[PDB]
Amino acid sequence: NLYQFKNMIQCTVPSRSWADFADYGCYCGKGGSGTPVDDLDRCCQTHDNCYNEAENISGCRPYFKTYSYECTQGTLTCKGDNNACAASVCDCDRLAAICFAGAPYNDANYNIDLKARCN
Amino acid sequence: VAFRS
Ligand SMILES: [Ca+2]
Repeated sequence: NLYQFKNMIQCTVPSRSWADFADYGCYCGKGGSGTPVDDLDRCCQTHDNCYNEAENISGCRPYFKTYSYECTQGTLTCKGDNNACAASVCDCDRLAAICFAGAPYNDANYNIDLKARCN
Repeated sequence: VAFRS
């Protein structure tokens, strides 16, 4: 769920607030359209697409499904007791959190005008 | 459309 995804980010990017990723580029946060503006935005596009796929699973709601995972000693893991929906969503989140950690953050791309620039 | 990070 979104609370858990926030914690994943806090565990892989303890250097910045999670809010920095909540409204960035064309894909991070609300936006789900147009040309990804940079590497970090591409991380979010993959994540958005990954949720759309998970939603194909009967009764699977990515924002709300509680999965089982661990974040310790520099390692993020989705545990074995996840059902198909939990496992998929956990993986989407995990991969995005790792992606965020290796992507440059451009303050210029925070809070951009979605209507004008993400067409 | 809700959030991230
Ligand atoms: Ca989005």
